[PDB]
Amino acid sequence: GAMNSSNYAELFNNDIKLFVDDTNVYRVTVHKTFEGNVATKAINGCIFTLNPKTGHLFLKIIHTSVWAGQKRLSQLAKWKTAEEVSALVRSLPKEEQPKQIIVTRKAMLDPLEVHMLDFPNIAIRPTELRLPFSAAMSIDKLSDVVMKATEPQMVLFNIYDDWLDRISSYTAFSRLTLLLRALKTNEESAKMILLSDPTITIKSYHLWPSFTDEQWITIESQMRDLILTEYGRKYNV
Amino acid sequence: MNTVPFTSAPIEVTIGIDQYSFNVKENQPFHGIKDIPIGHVHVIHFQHADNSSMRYGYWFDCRMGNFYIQYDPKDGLYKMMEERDGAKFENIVHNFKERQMMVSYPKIDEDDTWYNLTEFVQMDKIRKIVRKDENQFSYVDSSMTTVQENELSDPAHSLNYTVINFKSREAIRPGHEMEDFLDKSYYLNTVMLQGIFKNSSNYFGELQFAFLNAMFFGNYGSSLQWHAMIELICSSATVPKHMLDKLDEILYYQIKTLPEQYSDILLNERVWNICLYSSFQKNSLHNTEKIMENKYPELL
Ligand SMILES: NCCNC(=O)CC1CCCCC1
Ligand SMILES: NCCNC(=O)CC1CCCCC1
Repeated sequence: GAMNSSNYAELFNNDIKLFVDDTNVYRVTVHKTFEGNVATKAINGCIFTLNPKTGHLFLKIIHTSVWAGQKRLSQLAKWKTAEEVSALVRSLPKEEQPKQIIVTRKAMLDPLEVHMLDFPNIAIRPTELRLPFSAAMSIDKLSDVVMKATEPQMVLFNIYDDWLDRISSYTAFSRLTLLLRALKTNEESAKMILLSDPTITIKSYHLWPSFTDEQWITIESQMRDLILTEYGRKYNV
Repeated sequence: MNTVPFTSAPIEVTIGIDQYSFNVKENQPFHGIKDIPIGHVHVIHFQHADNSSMRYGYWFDCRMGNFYIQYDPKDGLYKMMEERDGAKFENIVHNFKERQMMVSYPKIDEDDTWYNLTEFVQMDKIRKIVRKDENQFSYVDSSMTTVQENELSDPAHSLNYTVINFKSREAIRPGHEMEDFLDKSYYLNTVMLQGIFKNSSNYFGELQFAFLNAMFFGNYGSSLQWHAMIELICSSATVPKHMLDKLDEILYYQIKTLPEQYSDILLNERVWNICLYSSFQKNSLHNTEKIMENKYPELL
C-alpha cells in the first residue's frame, strides 16, 4: 500500500524499487498576448526516476515538441510519464526490473497501472511522504542538460555522486532529501551555502561538491538552519 | 394465464412475486399464485419470518413447463419443482382454483412496471448466468457470489455474469492506453457488444437481471455488475443513439421501483454522480436524471 514514515527503511532493502516524480514533466513560461490575454509557452521538462538504494537516476528529458498540437497537457503529462516509465522498465534486463514503483503524486497511479498491465507482479504504490524531488531542476547540471536538449533524450546519473563509498543508502537519501528540501524552500540561500567556499569544487563527473565528511556535517547543519529559518520567516515564529 | 401452485405453507414466510409481496402465516391454507402474465420471465421469492437471513427465490417462465412450490423440512426452504404429468397438474390446479385457495397476480399496472423491468431478460440467458442445467428454472439467493468476486468459492453456486474490469488487458489495447481508459468505446462496442454479447439486447438483459437480483435478494455482486454495466456505457464517447435512449428508459424504471429505504446500500454514489454529471453521457439520460434528482437528491 502507501509508503510512509512507518515502513521507511523498506526503501533501502534489497528489493529493487524506483521513485517516479512527474512534477517537472509539463513546465511553461507565461506571457501576455498582444491583445492582453494570457498565453503559456511550454519549456523542456523531465521525468525524475530514482533508485533510492543505489542513487541511479534515469532522467528522461521531455522535449517541448511532444506537446505540439495536443490538448489537455497536464492530463496528457500523466500518461506520457507512465508511457516512458513502462518503456524504461521494458528496456531493463529482467533482473534489473523493479519489484515496486512508488509515485510521488496520486494522479500517476491509474496511468502507470494501466501502462504496466503487462507487469502484474510490479506493485504501483503511492506515498504519504512529501518528497522534494520537484527541486531536481535546481541542481545545475540536471537543469543544463534539460534546457539544452533539442530532442527527446534519456540521461543516466548517480544522484549520490560517490557518497555510498563512505555512507549507507539510508544516510545518502537523508542527505539528498535535506539538500533538495533546502533548494526548494530558498534556492538562492541553499546555493550560496553549497558554493560559498571556492576551494571546494564539483568534480566533472559529479553533481555536488567534494565535501569531506566533516564539511558535510557543517553543510547539513547550514541546510537545517535555512529550512528552520524560512519556516520562521514564513509563519512568523 | 398460468399458475404456480404450492403444496402447502408449513412455515411463516413473506412471498414475493415480481415487484409484489404478501405474508403467509404458518400452516395457513395457501396453495399458490394464479393469473400469472404469460410472455414475461417471473421471479418468486421468499423471506422466512423466523430468519430474515437469506432471501432466496426462483426465476421461471411458465411457457417452459409446469412449476410448483413445495417446502422441504430437511433443507429448510421452499423449493421449486417441475411436474411432468400435465394432466395431474391441470387437475390439481383446477380443483385448487375452484376452492379459491390461490392468491391472484394483479391485472396489469398502468406503468407496465414488470414489462419495463424485464424487457430484455430471457430465461435462456438467465440459465447461462445461473448454471443448473437439470432444471428449467433458476435459483438465486442473497449470498451467491459472482465469478469475478471468486477471482479476487464453490463454482457450482456462482453467478456467471460477464466480467467487466476497466484496468484489464481486455479493456485496454496496447498502445491506446490513455485513449481506451478515458473513453471506453472500444471496450463497449468491439469487445463487449460485438464480441461477447453479440447485440445490445443481450447486454441490457444481463444489466436488468443484475439489477433485479440486487433489489430482490440484496445480492451484492449483482449490484456491482449492474453499476459496472451502466458505467461502461456512460464512460464511452461513442454509443449508438438507440442504446442511449433505451438505457434512459431502463434505468428510470429501475430507480422508480427501488424502495426508497434501500438506496443507501443499493446505489453507488460515485457511479451515479459520474454518470449523470461528469461522463460523456451526462446529457443523454434525461428521464433518469429527473427521477434521481426528485427521489434521491441526497445521494447527489
Ligand atoms: N505544470 C503545469 C505548468 N506550470 C508551471 O510550469 C509552473 C509555472 C510557474 C510560474 C509561471 C506559470 C506556471
Ligand atoms: N405489493 C403489495 C400487494 N399488492 C397487491 O396489489 C396485492 C397483493 C399482490 C400479490 C398477490 C397478493 C395480493
